Amino acid sequence: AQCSVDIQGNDQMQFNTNAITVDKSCKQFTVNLSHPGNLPKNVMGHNWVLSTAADMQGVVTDGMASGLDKDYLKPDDSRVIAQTKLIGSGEKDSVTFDVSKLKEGEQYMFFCTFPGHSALMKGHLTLK
Amino acid sequence: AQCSVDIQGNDQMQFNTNAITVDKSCKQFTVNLSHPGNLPKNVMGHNWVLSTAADMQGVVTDGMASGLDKDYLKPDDSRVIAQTKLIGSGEKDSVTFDVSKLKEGEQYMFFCTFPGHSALMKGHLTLK
Ligand SMILES: [Cu+2]
Ligand SMILES: [Cu+2]
Repeated sequence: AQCSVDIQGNDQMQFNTNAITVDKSCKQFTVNLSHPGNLPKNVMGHNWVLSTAADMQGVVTDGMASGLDKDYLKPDDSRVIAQTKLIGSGEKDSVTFDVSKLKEGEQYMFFCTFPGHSALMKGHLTLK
Repeated sequence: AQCSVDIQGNDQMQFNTNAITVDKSCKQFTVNLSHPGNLPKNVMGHNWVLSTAADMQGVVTDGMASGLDKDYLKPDDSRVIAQTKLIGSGEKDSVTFDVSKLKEGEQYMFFCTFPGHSALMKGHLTLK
């Protein structure tokens, strides 16, 4: 099986995919995020964050108010299933999470929580 | 004479200036906003909005809740000294306001109210 995905967030404020399917046969799933652009974190930072679709907007909004030093995420936010750190040009980061934290039937979203980025940098995740 | 400024908002969520000076010998001041770049206003819209620094955060927050169809600005907002409409790539808008609206002993800020954008898209405007 394939229990991981490789994703890029670039200088044009885009992810290079908008759809991830997590095989039910996986015990854990891994996201490897990279930044092939030239701009630094404080002006084009990207992270990869996972939540219910219903929870995305709250997570995005409290993330902005938490600020850059908190990688634009509410500390210990109950809504966040999994997250990478915030990265800039030429950096990379991975995160692994337990597939047990998901629920067949629920709708999940992945997104970047850098202010304004989720209007473009978002997509759907679902178990297969 | 010079009582105007040309401002851009681009696809990287930046204004091309973060400080605007008004000459006190102007009766009126005009801002010409443009959007170079190719993303449309529903994912990268920009406006130019002016308030006291103390009121910016309330204008921005009420703006997000007003939504896209109201240019992310609360209708009849007494806190707003001047505003453009929300524009996308290839579009333009201008706004003119009375310099008499800028008072003694107040500090003013300009910003975009599209969700998240004011984190980078903000600046100071001063009368001298
Ligand atoms: Cu981002
Ligand atoms: Cu904007």
